[PDB]
Amino acid sequence: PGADAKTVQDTVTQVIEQNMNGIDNLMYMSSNSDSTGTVQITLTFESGTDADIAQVQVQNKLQLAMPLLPQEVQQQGVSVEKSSSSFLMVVGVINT
Amino acid sequence: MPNFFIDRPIFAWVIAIIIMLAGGLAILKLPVAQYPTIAPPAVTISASYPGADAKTVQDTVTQVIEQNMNGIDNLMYMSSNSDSTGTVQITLTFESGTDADIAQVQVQNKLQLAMPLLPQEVQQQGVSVEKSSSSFLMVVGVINTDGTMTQEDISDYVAANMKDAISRTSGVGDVQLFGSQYAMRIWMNPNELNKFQLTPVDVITAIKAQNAQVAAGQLGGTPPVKGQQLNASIIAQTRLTSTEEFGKILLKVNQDGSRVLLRDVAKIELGGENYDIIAEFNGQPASGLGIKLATGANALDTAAAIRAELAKMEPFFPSGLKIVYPYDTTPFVKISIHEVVKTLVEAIILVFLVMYLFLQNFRATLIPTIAVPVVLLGTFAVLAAFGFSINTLTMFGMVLAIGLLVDDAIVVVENVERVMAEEGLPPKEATRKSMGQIQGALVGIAMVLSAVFVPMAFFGGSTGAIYRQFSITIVSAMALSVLVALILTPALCATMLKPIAKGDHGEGKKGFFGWFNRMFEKSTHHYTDSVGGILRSTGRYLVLYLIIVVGMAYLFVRLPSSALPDEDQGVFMTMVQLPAGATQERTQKVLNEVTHYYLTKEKNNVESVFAVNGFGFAGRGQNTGIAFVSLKDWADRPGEENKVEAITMRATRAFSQIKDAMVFAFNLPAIVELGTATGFDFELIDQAGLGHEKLTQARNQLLAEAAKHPDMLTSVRPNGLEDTPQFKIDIDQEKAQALGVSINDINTTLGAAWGGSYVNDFIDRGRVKKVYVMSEAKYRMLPDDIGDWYVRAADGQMVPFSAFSSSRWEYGSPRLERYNGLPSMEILGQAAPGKSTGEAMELMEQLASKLPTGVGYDWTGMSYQERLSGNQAPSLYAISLIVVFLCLAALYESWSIPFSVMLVVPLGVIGALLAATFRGLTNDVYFQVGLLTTIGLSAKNAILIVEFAKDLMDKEGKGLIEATLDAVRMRLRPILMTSLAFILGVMPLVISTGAGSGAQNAVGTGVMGGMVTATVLAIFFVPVFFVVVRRRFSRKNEDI
Amino acid sequence: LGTATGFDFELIDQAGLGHEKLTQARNQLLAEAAKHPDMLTSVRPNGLEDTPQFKIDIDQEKAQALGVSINDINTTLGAAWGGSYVNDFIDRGRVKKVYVMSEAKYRMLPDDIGDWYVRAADGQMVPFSAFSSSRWEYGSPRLE
Amino acid sequence: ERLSGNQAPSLYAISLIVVFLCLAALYESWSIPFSVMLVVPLGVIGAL
Amino acid sequence: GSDLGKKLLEAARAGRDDEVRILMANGADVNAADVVGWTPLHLAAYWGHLEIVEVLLKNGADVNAYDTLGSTPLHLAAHFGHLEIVEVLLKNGADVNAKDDNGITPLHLAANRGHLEIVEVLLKYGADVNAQDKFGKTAFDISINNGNEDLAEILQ
Ligand SMILES: CCCCCCCCCCCCO[C@@H]1O[C@H](CO)[C@@H](O[C@H]2O[C@H](CO)[C@@H](O)[C@H](O)[C@H]2O)[C@H](O)[C@H]1O
Ligand SMILES: CCCCCCCCCC
Repeated sequence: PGADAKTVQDTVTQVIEQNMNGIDNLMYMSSNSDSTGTVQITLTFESGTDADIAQVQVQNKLQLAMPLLPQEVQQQGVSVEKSSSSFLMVVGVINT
Repeated sequence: MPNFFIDRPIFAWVIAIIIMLAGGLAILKLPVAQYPTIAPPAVTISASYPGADAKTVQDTVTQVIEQNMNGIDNLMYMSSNSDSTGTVQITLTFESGTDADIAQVQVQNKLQLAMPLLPQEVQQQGVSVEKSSSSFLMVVGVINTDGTMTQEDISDYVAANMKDAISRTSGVGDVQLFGSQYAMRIWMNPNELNKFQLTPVDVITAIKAQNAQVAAGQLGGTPPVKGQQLNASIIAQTRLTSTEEFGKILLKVNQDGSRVLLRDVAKIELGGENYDIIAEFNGQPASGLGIKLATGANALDTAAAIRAELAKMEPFFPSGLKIVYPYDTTPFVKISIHEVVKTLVEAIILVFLVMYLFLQNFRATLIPTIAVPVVLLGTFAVLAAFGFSINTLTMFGMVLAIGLLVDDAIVVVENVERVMAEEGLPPKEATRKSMGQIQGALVGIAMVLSAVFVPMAFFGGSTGAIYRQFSITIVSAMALSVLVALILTPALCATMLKPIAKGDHGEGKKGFFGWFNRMFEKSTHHYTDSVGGILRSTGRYLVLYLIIVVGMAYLFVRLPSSALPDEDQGVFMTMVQLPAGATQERTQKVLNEVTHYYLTKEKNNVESVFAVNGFGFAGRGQNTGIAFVSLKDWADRPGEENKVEAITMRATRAFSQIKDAMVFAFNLPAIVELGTATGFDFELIDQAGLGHEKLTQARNQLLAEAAKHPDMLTSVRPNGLEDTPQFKIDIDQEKAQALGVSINDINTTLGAAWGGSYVNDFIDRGRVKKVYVMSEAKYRMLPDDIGDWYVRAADGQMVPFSAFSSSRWEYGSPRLERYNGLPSMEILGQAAPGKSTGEAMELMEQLASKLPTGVGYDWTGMSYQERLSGNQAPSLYAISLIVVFLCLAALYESWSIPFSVMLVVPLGVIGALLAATFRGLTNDVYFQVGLLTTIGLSAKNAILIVEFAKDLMDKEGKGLIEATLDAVRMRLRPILMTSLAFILGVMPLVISTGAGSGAQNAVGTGVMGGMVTATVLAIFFVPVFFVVVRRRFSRKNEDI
Repeated sequence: LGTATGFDFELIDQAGLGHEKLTQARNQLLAEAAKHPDMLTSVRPNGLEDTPQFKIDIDQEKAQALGVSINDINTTLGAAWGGSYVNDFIDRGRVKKVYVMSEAKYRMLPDDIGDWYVRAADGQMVPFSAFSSSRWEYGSPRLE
Repeated sequence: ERLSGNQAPSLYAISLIVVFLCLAALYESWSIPFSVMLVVPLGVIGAL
Repeated sequence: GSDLGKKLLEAARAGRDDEVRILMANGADVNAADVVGWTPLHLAAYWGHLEIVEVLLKNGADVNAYDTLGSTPLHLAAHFGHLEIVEVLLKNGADVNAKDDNGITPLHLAANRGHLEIVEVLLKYGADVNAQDKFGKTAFDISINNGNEDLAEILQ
């Protein structure tokens, strides 16, 4: 929260990226670091890779970079998720 | 099945071609490696505490992590090292067949909930959890020929512009750097610090403040006010990028108004995170990467992939930067393969020659030339289905099976060529009758051979893992061979073979062939006459049979057993061990002597020496070193004098007049990921909180009793390091409080100055790296330098360390070991010449029980594996013997006749033992699988003899003696053909001296010896067995 | 899967050149791509262009001279303009976050920077204008 | 696309060889299978 | 830098009584010193090898040999509770009031670890009870700080 693209990249993104090794069936890795203080690192695995095994191997590597991240970033919580899945539906909620 | 495919020869071809295609396709896409997963899966937790001693690491990191290593499945044992370089390694070894992914994650999950209990300094360095059971594929070395870059300059480029791009290469797993990326070094000066009333605390505080990345929000940020025109990121302080910027850090403003910058109290340069390891390649500074192979990854692809990717960066490299390969296992795998393929091709062209000697036509000689290759290819498709790889074990598994695959071809083609010449039937009709006689036996043989080889796979541990590679390989190829023998070889026989005149045995021919046909016909008559005579007085030969069983049993006990034979792999190790307190500089002088020797006295044999200062196998620190000696290609190293074992002994002897430093050269073991394999591995454990000093006393007491038995035990030594002088400094809490000096300022000043401190990160050319503060070398060498360091009191005065501190010399461990979460000391050693490891282990146990109360012990490594794989060894032999009997019993429809076949086992064993004992080899796995393939082939010969004999007695109602002598006459030629082709097939393996010859010698010798005896003895004994067995075990049947 | 039509190219800095030099190289490639409308069509960057950023420099000397802690400065600037997650509270039985931040109207324009005071060691209140300078500078809103 | 390129021709070749061998076994002939495999382009021309 | 000197140091540390005797006869320097200034008599005292202490003193070893931080065999013997060795060293004229670089004496070290028997023997050989280390601490002060009343009584 409050951080610019370069602050996010040089305190969060690069630190997490440097620890993304010893992971099986990794094709490539890409990341965005933006002016809204948000970072997304995407690790894409080979077709037929066990998605459960892929997530846990990434999480395990992230988990040992957590102490190197700013306390402010840790407090917000660093989620590891399977992003390859698609939107079933979007529930919208309004007050008439 | 045979009759169906005899009428449809093209259908037969279609099946064979499909098998060949499936095989050739598997061969392309199968993973190729030196060995499969043999070593039990192992996960290593690695953490570092910069500046910390062995006991500080153990009592703040190791013990804390160890106490949380529970609720983990399939854990055999846990071991840990905590050393003077602030390093800890906890190794958790799991049972063979444990899912390595499941093992790693269960360890990581337990570590993850001990992380908050570890010192922040240890957490910041990062606590890695990795699969350590995997082996080094290759070591990439990196040097600068221009001599412009230091070790730290090279290490940075490799870390920041290579490590990651290499990890991305196809089939690459783990990667480990020989050094570190650049760290921003602040080399503090205590004179200058004291001059401005400053301490390391102020420096660290100033660095965190002025080297900071600040989040400052935005102009027109959310939620905004209405009418806002501009939205823009706010940029405040950003990480420093240069030594200049770090130099400008304003520590304080003096009263007079002058400035104290960081460069006024410190030297500022890019250096290493750590300086505890110095790496050299032929004397010049070097870094490098220890690359490991991934799960089911092609070693020959990964190797080529890296070499191609590194050549893609060659233009991107700075001037001088050259890639070298001091350690690579790819060249040995290519030869190991090429040599095995050569053996398979040589074996086929040998079957061609033997088939043309006996049958004397090119039409019959092509059937085994087609069938054998089809089965070899097909096996790979079966191996691919089971998830196996092309490796030394599966490769030699096919070489050992070639005798069984060649026999299935010969047996079929010979029996048709016999029937045609004896009866005068056309090829198509001759094959139907010929296949009718053997079809049922070939299926029975398959079930019997299965029962011989299959139980070998159900061995536990690493020995079982090795065995299972042969088991599945031999049974797969054998199963396909019988399928091809019931489909293709019948079809090929019916269509390709030309007819023979009734009673024509080629004795009407002229020249050499005419002589051989007349010679062998006479020999066959002499054989039947000799057997006929032997059968008239069986009693005598049963006593001769007992003498062979007794003789065998004697040779079996006398013959020593080994794990796997040593090989010249084009590399070996030289370990360096200077005495206690020895410095980096002293160790570098000894490594330079070792490097110079290899590039001088072994100039013709050695290509390069990769000297590593500060790492040994006993432990690490300034008094330890290692040298990877990379040899030139085997083609440029002719003679035993220029082999690894010869260079090893020459070097170890050359390092005798060495200037007080222990320097030994030694060859690698067959499987490096297993280690040594010879001798035992003992753990002495403190189990009553006795302490490290009392565990040493107990260790010394055991080693002294071990030296009293040189008859049984040999080289009983500790694996670890001895206690070294330590500089113990005591802080006086009273004097510290009296002077108003904070104990935190003291320990931070001492710690950061002498140990070094990781403050925060900075950005070097767009990459995040660490900032370290530490004393410049010359102010942290000797005890007198302690008084150069001042701390600031509450009142503002500067107090020296000498005011509130005392010091003395005291002994302590540079390497504290633990086993299963208790203080341990690992003791190595072996049984003396003649004695077995089992005997030696029994003595160590009795010696261990005399040690003080509270001291226990345990077995680890290969001793744990042996102690486990012991009770199951006899039962698997028993299971195999019972099932073989039941298979033979079903085939012949008799409880008695099976014994006539099973009695043939020792005939092959006596030869192998004599050949191995004569040539001075060992009872290794290659010898043991060699016996099973020899026993299997001798059993198959006995099955086909007894089948023919029993068939004649049942189908044509012939007498016992007539049927027996008819059988041995018909079955002599095919037995002598298989035996000869296979004996010649393994002759290159016996005389092999080149690369991979250690394994070839173990395979060939036992086989050649075993086949010779089995061939000669069986043709005389098998008929004796049938006659004796049939007479003793039968009602009022008939001898007429 | 996304689009599937066309290609997906990545231009990479592999010598620590920097973001500004990677843009130059990107612009150089896009200009050559526009010279071949025969072969290539709509060759464009996926990301955002560099935007004006408000760069504020703290004078460490003047801060130490006035007795203003650099921690008080960066916390005041950060918490006020960026916002800060302090700790949790209980809203109708559910744990949720507490944020401190400047009210909108005091963190919109550069002139609002001088509205913000930090307390020195001596107890006096020092404005941001005392120990800080600012200028316009370009930077990435989205670093890939 | 760059990856799934070298394997595209081989899978067509593997398919063609196995079809031939299947037809060869059925009719018990190395030649007659060609009389069937020649029918492939007749359907393709229409689709195109 | 004599080879036999380095062997004696290693031999006297491990407690090889017969190897010491052999190296003594072979003419090995009894007063050979470590990098830290420890002699065989320092190591024999520290690890508590009595026979070697007696053998080294019989072959004319310096009983008052001091390391680079001023500590003597008596300091080590008295500190780590080797009573029999403390008696032998003192019988062969060991400096009972020897000061290390910190001003610490055998009486301080013995009192530190509450070795009552050693303290009483040191006193019999005329150990200065009022002796102060660099911080002004006496054996009595050490005993009071540790809460050892038995030891405090003896030094009062
Ligand atoms: C007729 C009897 C049957 C005998 C056949 C037995 C086969 C047993 C050996 C099979 C090994 C072949 O396996 C194949 O080896 C070659 C090298 O030789 C490897 O190829 C590797 O080395 C070559 C060297 O020219 C490089 O060009 C290539 O980039 C690299 O990948 C393949 O990655 C592997 O798939
Ligand atoms: C039947 C009496 C003759 C026995 C001797 C037969 C020859 C045996 C040679 C091995």
